[PDB]
Amino acid sequence: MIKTEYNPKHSPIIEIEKEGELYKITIEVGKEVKHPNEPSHHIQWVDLYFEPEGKEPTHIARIEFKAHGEYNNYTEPKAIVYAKLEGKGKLIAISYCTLHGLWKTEKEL
Amino acid sequence: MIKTEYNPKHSPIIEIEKEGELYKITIEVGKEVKHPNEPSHHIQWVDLYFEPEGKEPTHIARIEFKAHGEYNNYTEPKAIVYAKLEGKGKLIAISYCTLHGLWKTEKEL
Amino acid sequence: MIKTEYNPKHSPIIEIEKEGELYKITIEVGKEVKHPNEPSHHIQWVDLYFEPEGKEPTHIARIEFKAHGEYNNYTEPKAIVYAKLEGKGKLIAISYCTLHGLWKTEKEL
Amino acid sequence: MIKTEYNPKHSPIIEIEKEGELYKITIEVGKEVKHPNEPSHHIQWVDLYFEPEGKEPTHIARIEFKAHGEYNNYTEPKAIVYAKLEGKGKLIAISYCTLHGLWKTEKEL
Ligand SMILES: [Fe+3]
Ligand SMILES: [Fe+3]
Ligand SMILES: [Fe+3]
Ligand SMILES: [Fe+3]
Repeated sequence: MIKTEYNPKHSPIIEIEKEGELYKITIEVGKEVKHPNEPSHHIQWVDLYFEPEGKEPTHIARIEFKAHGEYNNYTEPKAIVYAKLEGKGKLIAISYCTLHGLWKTEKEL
Repeated sequence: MIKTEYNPKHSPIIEIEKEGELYKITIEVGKEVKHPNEPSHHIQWVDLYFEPEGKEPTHIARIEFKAHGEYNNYTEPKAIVYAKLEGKGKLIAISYCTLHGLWKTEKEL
Repeated sequence: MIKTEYNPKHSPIIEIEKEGELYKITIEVGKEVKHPNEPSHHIQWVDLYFEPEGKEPTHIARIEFKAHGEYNNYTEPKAIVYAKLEGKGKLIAISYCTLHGLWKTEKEL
Repeated sequence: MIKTEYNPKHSPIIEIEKEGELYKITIEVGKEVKHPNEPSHHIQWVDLYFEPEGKEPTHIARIEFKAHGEYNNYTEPKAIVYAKLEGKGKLIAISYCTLHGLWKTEKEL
């Protein structure tokens, strides 16, 4: 169901920067190879989870990329969110393409 | 229903930076006075629209801030999204607080 | 921004049924005249609020209708949700069409 | 990450009814044993996918249960959605509890 193998067009790449108490978490799908952004083929959303070591995954953010050509407006599948996270663990990003399903990426915090 | 009056704790502040073809759009609620982030009182989400002059508002992004204390994890009400926007108009941010309703901010593009 | 006038194709019609402690709340967009459900033109979501008399609007449900032709699958803009609501007030439904903007309907509880 | 084992409190139970061209799809979490609905412990959302045999999973609906005590209002983790689905396959429901992670249920169409 969820594809874990890396894919330049579909894999949601996670970058982590610690700014004081906040984690600055960048998620981008198609960073190096641009994914199409068309009404019938686009990256629709990304979910961000934090799974602290020894605990359940906690939903951190849900980002919907809503524009795909309406009046020539396009939302690129890239977002920056901010969270206070306690302890060590791994971030989990899940993204959805309207034709090619779901893709997952994990990155150690 | 929607409050348009400015409020330091609840108004979603919009910042715009043009990066190539993309508008880099930062939205933060409680920028100068931090809003509480508690299970029973928090900023839950922000909707971002672009209304080109003379046209209908186009939904650009929907961001849900999902963590509000679960395992001491907190999602800050701040997000950066990226969009291709055609023509002139105004951006519209709508944010929701679980106790004080909905708040709107407009910014000319 | 939000259109309040009734429209057979876009207005989210609210029906309310009381079942014990629960309100069974049906929302349908395009009840009498079906709205197109196409990649470039469809009803994307509906938000349901409850505004008790003299209080702030409380967000009750958010429903995203996600399929609009992918592999000939279509999500109809109709949903039934269930809530316990305290006191008297009105339900408020807001729906979004990817071409014709936002539409609002109110119904007294 | 996703829990597939049956659990009376957390598993999103799927029911399917064919009404003309439409599948009437009911999803309820905590059907036989009620799950807590509290600010710090509640069922937040359910995602519904359709995976036609030999194809990728198509996102059908996303339902957020938004009220968990705000002004004594509670959204129950139960929703009914409607979709036109082509061919045979299986429905996939994924639900999220703010403390006990993600839970999955599949049902043959
Ligand atoms: Fe794709
Ligand atoms: Fe507030
Ligand atoms: Fe329309
Ligand atoms: Fe639980």
